Amino acid sequence: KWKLFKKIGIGKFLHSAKKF
Repeated sequence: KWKLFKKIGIGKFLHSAKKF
């Protein structure tokens, strides 16, 4: 239960936001 849960798959997630 830490702030890492908000980055378990979001940091590299926004990387796809570039194709959109």
